[PDB]
Amino acid sequence: VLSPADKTNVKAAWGKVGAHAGEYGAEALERMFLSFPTTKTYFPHFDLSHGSAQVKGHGKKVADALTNAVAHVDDMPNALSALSDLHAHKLRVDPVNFKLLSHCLLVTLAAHLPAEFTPAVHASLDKFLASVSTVLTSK
Amino acid sequence: VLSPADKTNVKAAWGKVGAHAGEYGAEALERMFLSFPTTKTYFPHFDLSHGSAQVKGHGKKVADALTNAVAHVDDMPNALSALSDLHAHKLRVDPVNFKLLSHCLLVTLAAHLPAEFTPAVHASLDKFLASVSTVLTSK
Amino acid sequence: VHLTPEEKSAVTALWGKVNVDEVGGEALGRLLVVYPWTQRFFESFGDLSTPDAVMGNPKVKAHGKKVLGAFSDGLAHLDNLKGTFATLSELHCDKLHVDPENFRLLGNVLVCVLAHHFGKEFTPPVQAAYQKVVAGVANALAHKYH
Amino acid sequence: VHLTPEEKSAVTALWGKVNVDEVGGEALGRLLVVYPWTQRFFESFGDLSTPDAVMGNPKVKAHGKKVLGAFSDGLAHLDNLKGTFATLSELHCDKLHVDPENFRLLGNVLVCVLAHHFGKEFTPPVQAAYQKVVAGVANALAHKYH
Ligand code: HEM
Ligand code: HEM
Ligand code: HEM
Ligand code: HEM
Repeated sequence: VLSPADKTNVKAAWGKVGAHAGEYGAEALERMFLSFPTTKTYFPHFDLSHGSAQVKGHGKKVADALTNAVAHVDDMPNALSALSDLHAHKLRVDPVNFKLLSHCLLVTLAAHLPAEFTPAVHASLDKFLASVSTVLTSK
Repeated sequence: VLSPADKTNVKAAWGKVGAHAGEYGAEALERMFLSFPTTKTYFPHFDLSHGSAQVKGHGKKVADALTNAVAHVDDMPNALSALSDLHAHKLRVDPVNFKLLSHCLLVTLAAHLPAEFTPAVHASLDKFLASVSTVLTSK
Repeated sequence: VHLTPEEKSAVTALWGKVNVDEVGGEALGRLLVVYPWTQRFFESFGDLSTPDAVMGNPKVKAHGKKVLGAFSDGLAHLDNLKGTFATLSELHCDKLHVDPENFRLLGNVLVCVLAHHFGKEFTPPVQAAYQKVVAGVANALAHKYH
Repeated sequence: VHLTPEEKSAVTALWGKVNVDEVGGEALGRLLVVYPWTQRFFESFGDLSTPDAVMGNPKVKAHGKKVLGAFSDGLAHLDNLKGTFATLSELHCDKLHVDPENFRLLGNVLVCVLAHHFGKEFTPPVQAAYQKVVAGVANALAHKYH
């Protein structure tokens, strides 16, 4: 479970990301595609080149889903239900891939929040993303 | 989440194990120790040789914990709370090790329930054990 | 992947009793049922909408045969799994983009199938030797990722 | 672990700017904080009861230095990681019994540390080259398990 300290650390980091969230989501996706090429096959109809409007667009979707999870942190299964259904059933996303994107999301925050990415906040974010990943692979 | 079909499949397999549960738990542990030697370091004060009273004794503990989880399948976090605390905090059991024991628990049921270990029941049991593992690594 | 002579003995003795026309399809089928995301790579096989559908699916059984064929090969070359599986690596890695974790999963599923079919005979030491084997194969099949 | 010349360039250029007395302890510390079970292997280090305690712990910093020392070595022998890490493998595998998954974790943590310290400079292509590297090392360190 996420402690109150975790919830506080995560809400904080989100605060500092501010309006760059969609942009950071896009960068996270690009990092994943380049570092872990197997993930690209889920996006055969995307142009995955740098600056791609489709990757930017999807990054915003992802960041919005994560913000919704933060905003309803105590009720994530319910909040992320439609996305759980989407990822497990229709898309059949391999569970391992959630660890990959999570790692790239952490890398992306690290590269943008010098002050905020302390060891404690790193820990809290990792736990947040693992909780999201758990929900997204529950169906 | 565990579907009603899963709950039905698991309660069934448990039924067939019957009173051999402790014995099967012991065998599962032995399979884990031999197949995955890294796991042995959590039991430095056990004699892990075949026929060991301590391994038999622990196998019963494990099987009893699993039976308690089955019996309170809809409320596993609560049921397994003290064990979650034990494994994560005191013992600091590496999360990977739960996948190893789960696999050995499945192997053990397979080797004992020819009729019951169908593909559907295999699926349901895997999900049950992953749910238990999730709880046990939540703290 | 060095098996002791006793580990080698355990593996080969059991393996000679394996029904090579069935065990492969049993293991693939179970994979697709237990870990449904793997069905992503087999959309062309037809009806995978149920357990019965998957197991009784002729394309599953057929394909499982070749998979088990591959395993039988590695059991013959435990000395050189890398070379044995090189080409299959390129295929699953460079062309299919199957995450290697799934190779470990299929190996574990195969182990459950052997336990199911052999019961008592699939002793804890026999299982331990087989885990050495399926780990060696998964790793070799994954080499075109490293 | 074949890096293209461009991947090689990306890695070495950044690595020359790394503070070898600090980055190692930063990565180990973070490991023990983020994945607390790893503290099982470092009970002798003293106070690990907090993040601040771990990071400011002299034994963490000290040990992290040798870890980063090991990484620097592999960056020198990407051609032969197996041989380079053989002895460390025996130690972590045969003597310590650390599950190899933890090698992958420490590698990813190191990657987060590099991103933290280098910001924009740690571009997605630079990260991709480093993921190739830390995977090659984790795999070599794990060879005494295969
Ligand atoms: C933190 C974890 C994740 C979050 C929050 C997330 C979020 C989302 C959201 C909000 C959508 C809906 C997009 C839309 O309706 O237009 C979506 C779709 C999708 N997701 Fe994810 N996702 C995650 C992990 C993954 C992973 C790991 C993969 C595969 C590597 C993946 C693959 C896809 C694909 C292929 C689509 C359909 C995109 C399209 O066709 O436009 N997701 N995801
Ligand atoms: C299905 C997963 C698991 C279940 C249901 C389970 C169950 C239990 C139970 C009920 C106890 C209490 C024993 C007692 O109070 O005497 C216990 C203790 C313990 N468990 Fe587990 N466990 C699981 C997984 C693991 C794994 C994967 C490991 C490490 C590989 C582990 C290591 C230990 C250790 C070292 C103890 C203390 C034993 C002693 O000192 O007597 N457990 N477990
Ligand atoms: C675990 C060990 C595995 C072995 C030994 C193995 C072996 C094989 C063999 C022998 C073939 C036939 C190649 C040919 O027709 O020339 C094949 C093809 C194929 N494999 Fe596997 N496989 C393994 C795991 C997996 C997994 C886990 C997946 C997906 C989850 C997968 C996906 C596929 C697909 C989609 C094909 C057919 C693609 C094509 O013919 O272009 N394999 N594999
Ligand atoms: C990920 C890559 C890793 C590298 C490159 C690495 C490298 C090293 C090095 C250079 C030493 C010093 C050996 C000596 O004093 O001669 C060492 C010792 C040690 N390592 Fe690691 N390590 C790694 C991961 C890990 C992990 C993940 C753990 C535990 C979670 C671990 C546990 C230990 C322990 C407990 C020692 C000291 C034991 C002793 O001196 O007897 N290592 N390692």
